[PDB]
Amino acid sequence: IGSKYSLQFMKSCIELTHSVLKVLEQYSDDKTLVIEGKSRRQKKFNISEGDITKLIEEENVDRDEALDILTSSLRSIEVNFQK
Amino acid sequence: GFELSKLLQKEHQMRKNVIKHTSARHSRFGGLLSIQTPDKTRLTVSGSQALVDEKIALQKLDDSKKWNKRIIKKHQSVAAEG
Amino acid sequence: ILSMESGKVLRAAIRLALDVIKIDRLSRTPRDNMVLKLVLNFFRNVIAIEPGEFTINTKKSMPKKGITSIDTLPPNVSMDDI
Amino acid sequence: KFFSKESFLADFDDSSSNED
Amino acid sequence: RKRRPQVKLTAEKLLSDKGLPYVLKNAHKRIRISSKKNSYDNLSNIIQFYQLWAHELFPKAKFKDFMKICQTVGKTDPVLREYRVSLFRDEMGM
DNA sequence: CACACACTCAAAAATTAATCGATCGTATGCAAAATTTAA
DNA sequence: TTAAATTTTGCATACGATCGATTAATTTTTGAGTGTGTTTTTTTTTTTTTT
Repeated sequence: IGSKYSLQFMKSCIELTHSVLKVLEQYSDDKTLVIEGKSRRQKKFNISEGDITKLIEEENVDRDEALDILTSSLRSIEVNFQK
Repeated sequence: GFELSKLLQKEHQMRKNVIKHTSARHSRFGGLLSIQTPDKTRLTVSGSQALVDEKIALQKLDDSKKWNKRIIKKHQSVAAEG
Repeated sequence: ILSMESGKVLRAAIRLALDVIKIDRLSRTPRDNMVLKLVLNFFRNVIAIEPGEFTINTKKSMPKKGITSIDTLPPNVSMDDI
Repeated sequence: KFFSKESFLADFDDSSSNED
Repeated sequence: RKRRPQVKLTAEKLLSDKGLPYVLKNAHKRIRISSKKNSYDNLSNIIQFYQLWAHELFPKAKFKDFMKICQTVGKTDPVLREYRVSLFRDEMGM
């Protein structure tokens, strides 16, 4: 949508896209591209409190925020830089 | 003065490239050139520098037209806001 | 403001601010902090004043003379003072 | 690099006195 | 009083003998890209044949304006689109 | 006296941005079943 | 040796992404219509005043 607007908007499009590709080409081989994504259809999971308690033993967490971590792990995705 | 001397050198190079296109003779010194495509036709241009090189003559033939396309403008609506 | 004996009103405004500042933090009424906001707002008015924009009426067609100037300056005021 | 307010009052009064 | 329509780049204009069939007939003969020439001469030789073709086809518009109206007509006219797919289909058939 | 020179202007239509519509790419639910493990 | 649990894979399907077809504003042009400026001064001769 940049081409309709003024020259300064388009120059900022240049500098922003150059910065985006420069900061994302650093992770082409390192592969560390875990990203919180928006899930669309059902992502509901029947929780297991044994799994919850062993995660409590693992990362030293209360189970309410461990339920928060368990929910937030389900929306985590990975992006491809070629994509 | 260092940056000024570099700016005058840049202006001198651009002025030299401009006066490459400028005719050596005066304005009333009339020179007419008929160019042909390999499809046989006659197109007339008026100039002295355009006599020798094809590109200046074709730039004249592009610039001799008086019809300009519409270029729509956003009208700079940012100034409407405070 | 900027030209009257190199802006002594700026020193007057900061003196009105340090009238507030000399009082302790617990003894300062909110009116004194509003006076501080008044001084900071005065400095933002001094900085923020810029030359205006040239607005034209586009209902009528633009004549052959066109826009001759977009200068929006007072007589004694130049671009260096602003 | 903290700037003190009492230093600004002292500099204000001193530059009122002689202005250098 | 309707006296005249002002002419624009149309579907019948591209499908004439003087048009895109002229391009298919003579573009490979006229265009020469050589590594010995510098890039300015190569690019100007690319522009020159298309500029003469534009000044034979639609002389009312300037050449950048001619490329803009070709972009508009290529986005708009469906006869030009089926001609453009017909060229590709005819060359992949052989 | 009419003949160019310049000023002004309702309508026409190219241009262009906006608004659905068709088609394709994709993620997810479902049916079957090949494999592994137990008695 | 044979039956049940399980996870994988193929397939159908619905939903979003994206280009395309259409269409309504718009604003520049579009010459069409109309108001108006125009020949053009020119030495030549007389008479007077000072030189």
